[PDB]
This record gives sequence, C-alpha cells and structure tokens, in this order.
Amino acid sequence: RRAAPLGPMPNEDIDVSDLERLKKYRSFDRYRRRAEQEARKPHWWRTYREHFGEESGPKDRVDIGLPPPKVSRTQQLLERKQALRELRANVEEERAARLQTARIPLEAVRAEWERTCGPYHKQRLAEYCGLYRDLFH
Amino acid sequence: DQAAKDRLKKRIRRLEKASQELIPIEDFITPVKFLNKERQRPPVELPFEESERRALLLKRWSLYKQREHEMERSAIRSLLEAQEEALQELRLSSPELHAEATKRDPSLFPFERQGPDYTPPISDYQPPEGRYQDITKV
Amino acid sequence: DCNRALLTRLHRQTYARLYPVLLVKQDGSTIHIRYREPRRMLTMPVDLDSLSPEERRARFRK
Amino acid sequence: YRSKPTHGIGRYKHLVKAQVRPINLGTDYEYGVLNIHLIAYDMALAESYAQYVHNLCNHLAIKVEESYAMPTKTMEVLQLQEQGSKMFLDAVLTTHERVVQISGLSATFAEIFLEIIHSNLPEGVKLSVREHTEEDFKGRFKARPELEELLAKLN
Amino acid sequence: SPWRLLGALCLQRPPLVTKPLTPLQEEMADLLQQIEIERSLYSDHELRALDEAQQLAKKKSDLAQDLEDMWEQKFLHFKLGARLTEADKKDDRTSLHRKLDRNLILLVREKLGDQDIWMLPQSDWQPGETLRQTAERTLATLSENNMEAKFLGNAPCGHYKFKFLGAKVFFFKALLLTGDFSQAGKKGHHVWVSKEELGDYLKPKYLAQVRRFLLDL
Amino acid sequence: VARKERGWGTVWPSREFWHRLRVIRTQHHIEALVEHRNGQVVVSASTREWAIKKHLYSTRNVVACESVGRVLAERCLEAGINFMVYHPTPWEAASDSIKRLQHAMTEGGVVLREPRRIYE
Ligand SMILES: [Mg+2]
Repeated sequence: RRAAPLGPMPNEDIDVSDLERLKKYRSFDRYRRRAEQEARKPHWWRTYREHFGEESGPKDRVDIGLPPPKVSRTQQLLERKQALRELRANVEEERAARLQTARIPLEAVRAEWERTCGPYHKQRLAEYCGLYRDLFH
Repeated sequence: DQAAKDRLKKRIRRLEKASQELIPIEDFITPVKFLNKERQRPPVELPFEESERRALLLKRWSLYKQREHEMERSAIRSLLEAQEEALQELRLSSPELHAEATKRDPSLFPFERQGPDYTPPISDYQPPEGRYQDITKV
Repeated sequence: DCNRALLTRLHRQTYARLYPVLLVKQDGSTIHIRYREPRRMLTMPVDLDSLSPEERRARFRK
Repeated sequence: YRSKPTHGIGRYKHLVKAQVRPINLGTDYEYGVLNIHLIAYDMALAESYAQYVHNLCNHLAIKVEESYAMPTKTMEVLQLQEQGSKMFLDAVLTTHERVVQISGLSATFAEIFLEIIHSNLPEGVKLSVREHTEEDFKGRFKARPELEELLAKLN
Repeated sequence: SPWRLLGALCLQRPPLVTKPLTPLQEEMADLLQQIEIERSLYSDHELRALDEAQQLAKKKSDLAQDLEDMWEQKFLHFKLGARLTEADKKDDRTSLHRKLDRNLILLVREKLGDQDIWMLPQSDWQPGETLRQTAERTLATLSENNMEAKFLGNAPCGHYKFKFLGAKVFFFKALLLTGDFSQAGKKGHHVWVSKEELGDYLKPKYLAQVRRFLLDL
Repeated sequence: VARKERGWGTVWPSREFWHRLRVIRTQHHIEALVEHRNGQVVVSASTREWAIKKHLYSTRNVVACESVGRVLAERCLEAGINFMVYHPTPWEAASDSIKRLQHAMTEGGVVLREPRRIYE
C-alpha cells in the first residue's frame, strides 16, 4: 500500500535524467553546509528538534526596552567604506598580513563591540542562561 | 590443413582475450640519470627584498589574469549574442536556410592549424642538407 | 592574445635545466624551444621532401 | 515504511549513476566525440595549452571525455657537415602530443570554440581537431607482433 | 513585402608573428625563468663545465666554454628575418604582408550608381543556392585569384536588415590559409585592414557592428 | 554532571558535548561560533563585525583567523565558558590558519577537550 506524501519531498526538485549536465559539489564542506542549511527547516515529518525540545519553535517575544539608536545607514556605510579604503591603501599592513605578524587592539575591539553589537550578544547569552525565562517569563 | 587453421583461430581467441595496455609515457616517468644530480645542488637563499617583489608580482599577475579572463569572457559573450541574434533573424526570415545552416560541413573533420612564430619567414631561404631518423622506443 | 598560455614553466619536481634555444625550420621562421645543451640556435634540415630527380638536381647545384 | 507518507525519503541511488556514434539529426547536429591534438616540441608549453583548453571546455559547459598524452616521438637530427660525404649528430628533438577528448558540441559553438582556440594558439604549437576513430584509438596502443605474424600466416 | 537576400564574406588572415610582451608579462617571464632554474636539478652541459673547472683547478696544484663561444659566434653570424615589414614601408595598406602580429580583413571599394560605399565583400545568390557555397563562389570569382579559404562553420556570423521592401545581409567568417593574389597593380581598391583601422574606415552603422563579432585580440 | 548527548557514532560530527566550536570560512569572511547542543549561538566572533573589520585588513588571512580566535577566546572568558569541543576535518586540522586559531584560543585561556561527565 502506498500513501501520498504530506508536502514536498526533499529531492523531488532536481531532474533525474541527464545527470552529467547537472553541476555537482565536490567538497565535503559544501555538502556539510547544505545539510546543516536543510536541517534547520521546519519539515513536515517527525524531526529531531520536535522530539528533543526546540522550545515551542517560534515565539513572539514581547520587547520591553528602549528604541534602537536611529543611525543614518547611507552615511554610516560611506564612512565605513572610506575607513576600509584608507586601511587598504596602507602598504605596511599588507606586509604584516603577508608576513603573518599582525596584532589587534583588543581593548578598542571590545569597546566598539559594546558600542554597536554588544547588546545583542548580551541579550542572546541572557536567553541562553534563562534570565528572561525567570524574570519576566 | 584444417588442424592448423583451428590452432590459428584458437591463438586469435587467446591473444584477443588479452589486455590492450598503453605504452608507458616517458614524460611521467623519471629517468635514472636524474638521481645523481640532486645532492650537489646548493640552495639559493631568497632574500627579503626578492620575496617581497615576487609576492607583489604574483598579486599583480593574479589581478591581471582575472581581468584578462573577464575580458575574454565578455568578448565570447558578445560573439555568442551576435551569433544568436543572427540565427534568430535567419529563422524569422526562412526555415529552409535554418535547416541547411544548422548542419556542419564534412570539411571540418580534419581541422589542422598552426600557431604563430617568433620571426616571419625569410624568402629564398635554403636549408643546406641533413637527414631525419626516428630513435623512439617501441 | 597569442601570449595567453605562454607564461608557464615546468610543473615537475625532478627535471634537468633547459634553455630557450631558437629553432628555425625549413621555412625561414623561428620559434623558442626550451631545450638542454644551451646552443643559441638550432636548424632543421631536409633530405627527404623531394624525389630522386630533385634530389639529383640539388646535389648537382651543391 | 512503505505505507507511510515518508516512504522513499532515503532514495539516493537514482541521484548518482555509477554501476560513440555522432547524432546527426539535421537541426540538432549533436555529433560525436572529438580529439583536440596539441603537438609541440616544448613540453611545458604543450601542457600549459592543454590545461588552458581543458579549463575553457570546463567553463563553456563542454563534456570533457578525457585529457591524455600520446607517446612521445624523439626525432634525431643528422646534419651533413661541410665538404659533404658525411653525417654527424646535431641534436635530439622530442615532440609531445596532448589530446583533449570532448563529447558533444554544435556547429555554432564549434565555430566559436575553434575561433577562440586559434586566436589563443601559442607559438610553435600544432593544432589538430579530428573525429575519434579506431586509428586514433589504437595510436595510444602498442603494436601486436604476435597478432600480425599470425595474420600473415593466415594470409 | 518584397525581400532581397545577400551574403557576405569576412576573410581573416592569421597573424604570422607573436605579439610583443607587456612589461608585466616580461617581469613574470623573468620570475618564471628564475624559479625554474632554481627548482631545476642540473644540466649535462653545466655539470661537465663545473667538473672540468674543478679538475683543472685541482690538477694545476698537482670544453664547455669553447662550445659556448662557438654557439655564440654562430648565432651572431646568422641573421634573422625582419619582424617589422611595415615600418620600412609606411605606404602600402593593401599588402597581404602588411601586419604580422594582428588579424587582417579585406575591404574593397565599390562605387555604384546611387551609392559610393567602402563595402565588405558581398555576394548575390538565387533561391536555388546556399549561403556557404555562395560565399565560396564569391571568393573564387570576385577575388580574381587563387585563395585557400578555410570556412569555420556552416552557420552564419552576422545578420543585418535594411528596409526601404527590405533586404538582408548575412556575414560568414572565413579564414585564409594560403593565397596567391594576382594582378596586385589593379585599380580595384582592395585593402587589408586591422581592427582599429577598420573602425576608422567603415562609415555606415550596419558595417560598424562587424566589430561586435570580430575578435579584438 | 549534565547529560551529554551520547549517540550517533555513524554520522559526523559527534554531538556528545555541552558547547561546540564551529569555524565557518567563507570566501570573504570568517565566523567562529560557540553552539549549544540545541543549536543556538552562545558567543560568536565574526570578521563581518565592524570592530574587527576596521582594525584588520584582508579578513580572510591566517592573521584574520588568529584575530578571530583571540576575540572569541576573550569573549568566552567574559561569558564564563572555559571548556568546549572542536572537531575539524582531517584537511582542516592540518591547515595553517586554524592551527594558529586553536593556538590563540588556548593561549587566551579557553581550553578544549571538555571534561568527562561524572557518572557518564
Ligand atoms: Mg548598512
């Protein structure tokens, strides 16, 4: 007895005939990337996450906080491109990169991270530690 | 009379049932004369300035090759788009010419060509004398 | 565009030193051949193109 | 399971298939396999140009059947020295053949491809574009003296 | 709607000599030669030279250069051909031997009753003929000589229309193997022309798009 | 004493861990994640971030991998995580960029080889 699938099958898109004209990936890394990309999709069959607690899947989280800083995206991108171009114009930095002797000002990196994208990392780690799961629920 | 022919046919079958191995290529195999010349070779000691200029030259060469590949691909794209426009126009004009043109001439089977040379040929040039012989191994 | 695939070397590990000899064929044109025994020029001869009549004519002319 | 809707989700043997006469139909002239021979005295130049044409075939969606090298041919130069009546060894010249075996092509793309190839020929490299025949297939193979002598005995 | 049909032939002469190297390519050639000499094992000539030089040095307390000198003097005595067969002339643009590094194409001047056109060699054929054989007949007849033309493909290369009633021109590309042009002193204005001089010469918009499928090289 | 996810053995990589290091080396950027067994991201260090982007040139180099590793080790020390597992491919463990990435991670205080589970 045969039953109809409840949705699209995984490998039903590509054509079985004329396989030699279809491009292949020759990299185990490429296949791993594709497999992990597919494994995160909400499949219609019984998957691993449903049985092992994806925490109710999607959750509409109530946001109680200050509005994000309104930054001019065009001017920010222009300034970032100019800074990158000025860094690229230097020849000593290229020499250091080629010779594998280059250092980073970790203090300035940490300061900039806290200024621009530190809040998101802190929020996600507080999710992971369950601060909001017990403070506001 | 007949037994000899039977033995001959049996030797056909036995020899044709064997393998069809290729000739070993002398390029991919290293002759024995190249083993005695390795230990004496002195290193070269690339200096820092030479390494730097070589790295810069490789970067420039990579950029130049990328741009040259892009230009060649653009040229072949222009050729192909002109050709497909030509084919579409001819198909719109007449189908019999399209059928005739979408074949190939039997004259293109033995296509032979030679590349350019370093010096143009010299008119009235006389090679004096000399004989050719094959020393290739069987 | 004739200088596209010219800028290459021997991609092998063990190989003898070879030199850019100038080879001229039976036409008046020359090419560059990477070859040992660093002679500055090599010439291609001919004694087998023509038949007996032209061979005798060339022998008499020489 | 067979009755479950998820049957055949693990089917993979249909995704990989791992267990020539020209097709001349007039308008879709998808002919047979062809040998591109590259003959050169410079081994490095021949290898470089074979690599270039192989990469061009790969980029142009051309099904490259093979990319091989034919046995070398070592010509020996015997030059007649001055005053004549002699013959001395001048040099040895080893000619090398690199052949790219392509599967299928059209008249239009064959014209464009050949145009690109003879525009990008290096110096001192002989081009050849032929159809794959039994003689071209047996060129890579050694002679069969036992077979030839028996056939002589037959005849 | 009346239709006029016409073929045309773009004859390309392969370059006889290789183009010169860009200084970047010259630097890369020097680098490749140096690294090949470095990675190279030994040559018999240099091995014999070093062995003989050491042997004389040690025997003095108790050839290769001659052969090199002989090769050098033979090379200096031998003189190659002139690569620049046009720089000395600077006059004849109609010679087949004009340029040796670039591809050349033929342009022939025709002055008709109502048109004075610097025209690429066109043709005419009745519906019982084929475009390819028409091009072959045109190169055999209108060129008044014996050429050996190698056609690349049966399929066309260029297609252009003009409506007055309309007419169509189909350009096929052919290659020159060996030609013996007779009567070079004729009044028929036939010119061998390169890419840039072709752009300089060809006025009309229809013939200005031959460069679209012609190789720039 | 937490329950490590023992199991598969047939597929790769083994999912018996509490935290895992995952290095993604695209053709442009380099991104190092620390992931929990459920798949969420704990701490990440990316060359796409402006802090490393404006301080580092040519974000694809071995020096880029080393800088990303140092930043990730510092962030892990801030986050209070000290043990994680790294399971590279055989051709990835022999590379120069990720060997120095591991060296920088070890020198930054983060030690691999997550401790054995008590009463496993
Ligand atoms: Mg932005």
